[PDB]
Amino acid sequence: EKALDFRPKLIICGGSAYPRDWDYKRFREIADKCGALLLCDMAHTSGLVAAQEVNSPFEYCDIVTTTTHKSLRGPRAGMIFYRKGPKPPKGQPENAVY
Amino acid sequence: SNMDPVSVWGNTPLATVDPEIHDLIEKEKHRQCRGIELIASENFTSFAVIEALGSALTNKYSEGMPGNRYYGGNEFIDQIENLCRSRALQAFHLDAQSWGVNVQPYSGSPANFAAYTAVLNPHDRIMGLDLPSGGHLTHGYYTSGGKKISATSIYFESLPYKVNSTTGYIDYDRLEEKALDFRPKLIICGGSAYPRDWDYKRFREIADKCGALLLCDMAHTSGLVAAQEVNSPFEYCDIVTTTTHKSLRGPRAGMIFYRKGPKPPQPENAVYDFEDKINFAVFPSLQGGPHNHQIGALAVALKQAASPGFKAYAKQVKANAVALGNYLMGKGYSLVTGGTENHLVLWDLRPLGLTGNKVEKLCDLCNITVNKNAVFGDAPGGVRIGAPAMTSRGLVEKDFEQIGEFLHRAVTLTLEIQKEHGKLLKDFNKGLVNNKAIEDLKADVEKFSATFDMPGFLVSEMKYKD
Amino acid sequence: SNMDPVSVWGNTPLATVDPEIHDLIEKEKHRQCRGIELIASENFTSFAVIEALGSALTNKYSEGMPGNRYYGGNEFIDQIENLCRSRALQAFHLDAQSWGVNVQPYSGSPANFAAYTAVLNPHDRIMGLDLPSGGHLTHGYYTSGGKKISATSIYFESLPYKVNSTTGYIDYDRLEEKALDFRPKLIICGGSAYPRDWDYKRFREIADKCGALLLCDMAHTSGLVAAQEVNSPFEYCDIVTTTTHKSLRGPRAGMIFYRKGPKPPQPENAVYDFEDKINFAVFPSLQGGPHNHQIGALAVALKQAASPGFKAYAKQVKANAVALGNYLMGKGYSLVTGGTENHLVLWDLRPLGLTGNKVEKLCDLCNITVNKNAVFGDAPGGVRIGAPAMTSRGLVEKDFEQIGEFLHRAVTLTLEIQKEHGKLLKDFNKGLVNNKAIEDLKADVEKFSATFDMPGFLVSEMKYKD
Amino acid sequence: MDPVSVWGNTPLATVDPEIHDLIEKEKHRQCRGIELIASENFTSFAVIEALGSALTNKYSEGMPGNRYYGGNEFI
Ligand SMILES: Cc1ncc(COP(=O)(O)O)c(CNCC(=O)O)c1O
Ligand SMILES: Cc1ncc(COP(=O)(O)O)c(CNCC(=O)O)c1O
Repeated sequence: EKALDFRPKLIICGGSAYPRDWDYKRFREIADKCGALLLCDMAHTSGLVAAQEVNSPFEYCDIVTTTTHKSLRGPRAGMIFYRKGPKPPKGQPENAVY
Repeated sequence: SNMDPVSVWGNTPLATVDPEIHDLIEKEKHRQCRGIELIASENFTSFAVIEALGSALTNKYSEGMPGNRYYGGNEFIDQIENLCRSRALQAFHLDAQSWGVNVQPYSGSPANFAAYTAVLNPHDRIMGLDLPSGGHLTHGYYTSGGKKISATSIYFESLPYKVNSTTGYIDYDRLEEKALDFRPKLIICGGSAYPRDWDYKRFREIADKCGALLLCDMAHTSGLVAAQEVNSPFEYCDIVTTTTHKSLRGPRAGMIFYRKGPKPPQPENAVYDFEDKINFAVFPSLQGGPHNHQIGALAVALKQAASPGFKAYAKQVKANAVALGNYLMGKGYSLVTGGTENHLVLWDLRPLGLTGNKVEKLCDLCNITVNKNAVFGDAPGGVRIGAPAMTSRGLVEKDFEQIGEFLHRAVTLTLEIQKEHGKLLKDFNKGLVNNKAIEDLKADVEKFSATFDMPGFLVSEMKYKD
Repeated sequence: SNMDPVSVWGNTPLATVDPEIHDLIEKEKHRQCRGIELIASENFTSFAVIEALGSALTNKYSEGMPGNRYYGGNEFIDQIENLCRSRALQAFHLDAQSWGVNVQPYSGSPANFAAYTAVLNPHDRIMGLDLPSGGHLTHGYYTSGGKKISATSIYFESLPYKVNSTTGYIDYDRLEEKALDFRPKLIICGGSAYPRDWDYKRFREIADKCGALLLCDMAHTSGLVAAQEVNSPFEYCDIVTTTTHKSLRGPRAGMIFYRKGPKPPQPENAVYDFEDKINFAVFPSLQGGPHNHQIGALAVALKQAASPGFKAYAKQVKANAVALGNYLMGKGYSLVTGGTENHLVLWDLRPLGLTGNKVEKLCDLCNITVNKNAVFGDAPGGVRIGAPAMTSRGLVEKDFEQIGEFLHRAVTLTLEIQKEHGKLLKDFNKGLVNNKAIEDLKADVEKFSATFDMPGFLVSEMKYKD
Repeated sequence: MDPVSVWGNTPLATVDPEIHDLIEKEKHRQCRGIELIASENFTSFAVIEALGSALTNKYSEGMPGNRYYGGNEFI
């Protein structure tokens, strides 16, 4: 409801103190309905994501950002993952690419 | 090789200088007294207003405020503007120690945008009534696709609030919740197709809780406000904007009212700082020279609005809208909120399976002018209908019931044409060509309208009398 | 308890409805024909324009474009607007396949701001002529202290360009250098106190080199442009805005011209995309309903401007400005650029040790209306003087030399009063009370002005004939 | 759901033309004939207005002051 009212260009999912997994499919559904990009900040659960122990944001998000020093157990740094190549089928022109 | 003499180019009447524009105006004068004018933002103003509007006042440049002008020749312009300002305050029963007014806005949309410029920075947050809920373009409008339509939404960050989906009244609780989330610097109240009064007290409570300025755009009901026939926004709002041509029955112009003096209990004995910001926003920020013929005509309209006849006019407008609304409901038509507390009715046509487009088109052909209008959760689904213009021609309740019957016939015809030719506009249009029933209704409308008086010009002197 | 009858409130003349505003207008009509009106942005328009301005056209709401309106009743409004648009194109000798025009702007400042809204995003960069170099507020203005005054500088990022400090002409080379540094999306040309013609060809070269749109605001000289008496901005500019009340001699209104069709050699057969953006910026982005009485009056003014008499008027305006300028220089007065190529002269008073404030004040008291005006490297140091208004009353070169002599007497008096009472305004004012010489000059001015004809009303019918 | 006014505030003549017609015919029978039934009378319009009124919407079991539930201030 707030997304359809506010019309964000970008919806962020992921958090710092949320003890449950995320329904990225529903986030994708909401983002598609309102016309937004969808970004996951998986900083906290990046290690669990890499180990395939929580839902993967990559299946539904356009961009995935993370730190490297929390559950990923690396140095202090950041990474930005982004989709490349042809866009999946969507009022979208054929041959559309990321 | 020589200039035309002043008498040839400058003193000759319009009928001779420009027969083609003179003819077109006479045709428009005839259209105005031979149809039923139900556009809720229209009115028929007085001859005295039109005489001041069309006067030498158009020749004078006078940038600035009276007493603080950028150049001279303003001895009389200053008195006319000072008179307009003082009559504005009197017509709305305002103490000059508590309220000031700027009467230079060219129209209502410039008035609103100058108010925003005065008290907001670019990209500051604003909320106003959503357009499908009865709000106005200048209160903010962007599409589902994110296209920013209103300049309000281009230069500020707007978020609409809506009516309650069950009742059609403002949803005050959802507005409070949204204002606390969004944190607007400015909340706008008033609208263009809302048929109920406003709880300005509750708007002030929401604005105080979230830290917002509160502005009312009373353009549509300004005449009812001046006559004290609806709630007064001045009791609770920091700023009040308005047009002057709708229910106020004046020229096309705008005004900005603003509070002065002590603020309610912030530092002690803190005072409002609107006056200088608002005057400066109008000039030199946004406008150039005032349109002094509009200001003089507006001063006339504000004198007329302060009269006992105008108080009776405003009562009659309300009574006419109610009488028309009740007539339509009696025929099984659906009104938004099931009635009206002001000058308009909002007629939801979706229960009939009709669009606003078809009903507006069909009785435009019968000389009945309404406007298709969005309705909640909408190809507009309704039509908006106003009483101010026909009330100004002298009509009363039973005349507005006859207007109800003409509308009942028109929508009956619309249903028949849609049933026989189809719902696509291309197909629906087939039923509009050489339709005896349309011609019949148009003839009935024109005979009805011709019986009434007409302000602003003499029907006895007009070129097209047939 | 009853409404006033339509004849009482709605058909009674202004003289009876509002004697106080009627009296003030008659006094302003008298001031207009008993003084010397040298405000360069003023004119005296025709009775035919005033009759259309003051007409039933004020009653019609018509949001949208003709043929694409939001509601009905617009059969005749559409023809009047379509006629206005076509006459606008004809008066400026424009091919309709290459140029379109929007005639709804309320005034020149709304016209400019709508043009910016059409083609720029918020905070896009703009350059226009600096105010002390003769530019206009709407072209951008912020103070030394950084305060953003113009709405152009509030909502966009403006940077001024200046005249050459030696010659007073536009410094085209420094503008090119600045445009390449600042990289504006929009460069504005035209101004309000620049006394020379514009090299639009060079502006197009600078705009092409830096990638900018090019817009001319021809408000002041529009009438000279239509008469082909100055360079045409249309040869080189993407967009042309204007007011219609200054040298064009029309109502107070604005217009936006824009290119259509193929662009000059970018993709092949690429075309201009201004029309839809400009129409949409005017409505629904910024304005509400058009002021249809202004549009009809403007259509009249555009017919009059297309006449051989108007071409002769525009020549005479130029000849009158030159004759006045030459008279003043002969008395040892300093003009900016040492002359004029258009309708105004800019008189630099600093060599005399005088301010614009004193000279404007003193001959306002003698019924001579000028405006103090900033001059390069400035308490404005000069006065601006225009020929359009008095030329419209029929004056020719030797009448403008008499006007020169009245100004020579006024500035002589100003010097004497400043010498005898002092330079501080408080002290200078002491010499303005019961000054026989001022009274004498005022009497001479009034006898001079009373001999000339007056457009727009009949001096034979006015209330104050003495 | 219909809009309230469409079903709830429209007149009998259009909601139910057959019943409206039958009542109109019975009103006509009542004043074109000689009604000599000793147990019949013609009551007043004032009585009929109170009879067809919002009072029909109120349940008020029990007695004034001694009711089974609330809302009976005016009943
Ligand atoms: C060049 C120019 N452009 C636009 C405007 C604005 O016109 P409006 O007042 O209609 O908004 C002016 C007014 N200039 C007034 C003067 O120079 O005296 C102007 O000089
Ligand atoms: C509430 C409101 N505010 C401002 C305006 C703008 O007025 P101008 O056209 O003078 O700019 C309108 C116009 N509303 C037109 C209508 O509802 O039909 C309005 O309805």
